[PDB]
Amino acid sequence: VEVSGNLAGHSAEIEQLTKTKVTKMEDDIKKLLGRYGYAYPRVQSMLRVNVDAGNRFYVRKIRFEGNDTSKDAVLRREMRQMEGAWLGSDLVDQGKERLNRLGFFETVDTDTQRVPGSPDQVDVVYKVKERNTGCFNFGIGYVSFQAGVQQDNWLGTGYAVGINGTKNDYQTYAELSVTNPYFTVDGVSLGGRLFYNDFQAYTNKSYGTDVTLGFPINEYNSLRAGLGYVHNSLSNMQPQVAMWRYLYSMGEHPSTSDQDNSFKTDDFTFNYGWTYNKLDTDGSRVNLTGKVTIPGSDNEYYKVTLDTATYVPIDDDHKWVVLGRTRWGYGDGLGGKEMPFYENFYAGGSSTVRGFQSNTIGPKAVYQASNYDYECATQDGAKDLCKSDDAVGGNAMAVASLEFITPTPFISDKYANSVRTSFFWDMGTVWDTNWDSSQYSGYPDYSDPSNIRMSAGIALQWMSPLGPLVFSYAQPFKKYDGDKAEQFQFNIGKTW
Amino acid sequence: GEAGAWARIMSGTHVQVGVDKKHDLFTGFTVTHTVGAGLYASAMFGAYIDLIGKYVWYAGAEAGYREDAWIEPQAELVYGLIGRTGVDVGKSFSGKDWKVTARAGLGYQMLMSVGLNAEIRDNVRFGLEFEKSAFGKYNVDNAVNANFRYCF
Amino acid sequence: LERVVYRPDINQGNYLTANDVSKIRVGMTQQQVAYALGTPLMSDPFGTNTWFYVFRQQPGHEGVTQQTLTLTFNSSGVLTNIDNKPALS
Amino acid sequence: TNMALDDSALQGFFGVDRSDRDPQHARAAFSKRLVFLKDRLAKYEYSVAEYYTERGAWVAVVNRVEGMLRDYPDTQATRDALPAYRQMQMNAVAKIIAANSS
Amino acid sequence: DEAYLEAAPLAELHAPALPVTSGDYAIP
Repeated sequence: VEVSGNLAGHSAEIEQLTKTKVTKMEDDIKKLLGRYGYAYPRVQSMLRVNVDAGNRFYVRKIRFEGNDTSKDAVLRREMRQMEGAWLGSDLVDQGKERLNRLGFFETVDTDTQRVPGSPDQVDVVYKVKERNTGCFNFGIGYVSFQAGVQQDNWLGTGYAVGINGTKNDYQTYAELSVTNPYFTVDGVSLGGRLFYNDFQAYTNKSYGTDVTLGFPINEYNSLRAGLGYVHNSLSNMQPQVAMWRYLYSMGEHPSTSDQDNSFKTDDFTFNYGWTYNKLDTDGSRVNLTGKVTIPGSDNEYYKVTLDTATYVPIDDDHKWVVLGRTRWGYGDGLGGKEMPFYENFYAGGSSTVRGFQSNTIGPKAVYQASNYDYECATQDGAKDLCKSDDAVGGNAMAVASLEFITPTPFISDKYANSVRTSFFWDMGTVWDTNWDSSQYSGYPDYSDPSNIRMSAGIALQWMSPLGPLVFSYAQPFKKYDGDKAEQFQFNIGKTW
Repeated sequence: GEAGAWARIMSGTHVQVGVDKKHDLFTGFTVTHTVGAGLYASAMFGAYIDLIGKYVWYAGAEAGYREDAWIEPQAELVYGLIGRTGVDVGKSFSGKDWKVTARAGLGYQMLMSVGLNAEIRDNVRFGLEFEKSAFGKYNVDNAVNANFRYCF
Repeated sequence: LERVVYRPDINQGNYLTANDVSKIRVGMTQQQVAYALGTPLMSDPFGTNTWFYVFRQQPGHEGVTQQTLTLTFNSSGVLTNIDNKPALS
Repeated sequence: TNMALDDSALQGFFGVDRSDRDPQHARAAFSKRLVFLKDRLAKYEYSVAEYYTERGAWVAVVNRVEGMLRDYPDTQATRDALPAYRQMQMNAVAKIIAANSS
Repeated sequence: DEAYLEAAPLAELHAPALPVTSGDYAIP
């Protein structure tokens, strides 16, 4: 191709990119040159291409229209085109996209304006419309009450604030979480929360605080970590083998079947994590988190977690894509200690293996008052060796799934842009550490991870304004220890 | 929208899921696990008829007949034979910044019920339900339920 | 801490290149210079007939490089003198 | 005068300024009624200057400051707008700073 | 409502023993 005209010092790149295709090439040339100050180059072609690069252009002022609510400083946070600098169109489109990413608006638009005082001067104009920053949810019923307030952008000032106050008889709790995404001018975020909780019959009282600092390391990934602690006093809980092992290893030796007992700690920890952000049925997200105790803590323990998902197209026409998900993690105590009961986790339900009941996966309870039920675990009912069906959670777990998404406008839909139907297969396992299979031999070994529960079936993926309706059906394939199944599961997020 | 779906939890527990569509004509159906099911539809006849029938163990159906205020006598057929026979009342209010529906009714198995459904032209929304009853097949002493929503 | 935190690129001032600055001569008029170089971004707040140009770049997570140009004009808009600071001190 | 666009129930109740919100409506409002607008607008320009001062785009700030000095000689911002750019060697400036000190 | 009542004086800065000025937004 012959290249001529008022060529820029970057004409090497014109030849490199060039050597409806001609129109596209011309637009790609204009796109290139728009990064070097040429706001309005013009290219004609016959192949011969005649490029009139034009002059270099500068932006005199950047102003916003339509924001009568939030601080001016907020919108300027995501610009890459600087005032008193040469124009680069990508620096403006990236700004628009970052604003669209944050979502602090009802509408966004952009334009480019000419300065009447000089043909080589331009302005950049952004226009926005805004919607609600968040809501206040209040409700009482015959007698319990819950209310809270949340905003993503407090009074348009840049802060995220959430207040949760729940009052009941069996349990009362509260949480306050406040974060400043811009503690410093470079976008370093800092925030934290205070909380209180409890439980009435076992009984528990707890409260604490956690403050986390985090910052970006590149365009889309970020790192966070911080410090906090929780006070947790647990009492009036039925003593059991999971609890007997946990407490006894610490020196705590409550009487057998003596439910009127207590143990409380002030546990101080360090929390951390990091996130991968591949955004888009494509893209991926990786959240790697964990926490450890500090020497000032009453208990000593560690926990590690992982939660990831990745879209992997299968067909080259994008008519078949598999979305994989993995959940994984475990923790235990330090120095001879075990993981505290209230720091232990459950697995199971429509979020884990869709064929099994909620919070069903893993080891079961093994073992004071009586009004006659569960007599073997009590002191007034019966004194015997109990083998219950009630899950106690575990110390380590892994979960995985594959979701197979195809278009279906030729089976049951016309648009396939609201609620999608997909096929999935999943698996997951939970097991204990420090399980003694020799004292309890007529019982499953609860440290064996190979007892993997798995299922497959069909799930819905809702995006519709109708709300977060979660419906799925799956059948389990494997059972090991009285596994309690539930093939059809659903709930609603009650939001959006 | 012209069509949609919902689910509800009913207890003093039954779980309902259902779907409906707006066509005055409005129709829909439910399936309720205790598994039962039922159908309903309502339309203008400013009088209306709202026909609801289901087997969920409850078995039966209700019907009635109803211009800014109304009186709507209702009765139901109960199989195997006590149900709600009575007359509902209510009134609609509106203004440039709001709409309110006031509902109430009286009947017997003594049955009394009230409620309020109100919306503001801004982010604020209100609602209230209450039922009271005596001397029939069930007795409600207190069923106060009230809430509201606000967004910034 | 600050020295390892990610930062977007900073671009300030006008573009400069030897191809244009080496072409500026005493006796050249403001209209000719403005054509050759482009519209000035800075001027004297008190109306002194002089132009200033600044080319400043600081890549993200890096240091800053800046060059300046000073143009002294007479009362007719004809350049009388010129200076340049190729780098910061 | 459409001053309704410079307030709200929430912004009013908590006693906070609206000067760093879109000022174009106040300009339309411009048409001693102008003293308030003079300062409400100058505060906007000042706040923008501060944003870029912290961010470091001080050349654009200097041009904005000259705009403020030229167009609003009698506002408080004229002192507030005086300063990031001083890291560069400038033929300073000092005469006006001293002459109008108070 | 009363904020405008501050009525701060619109005194101009004097020149030192001359900045660029304009006539826009004039007070009549």
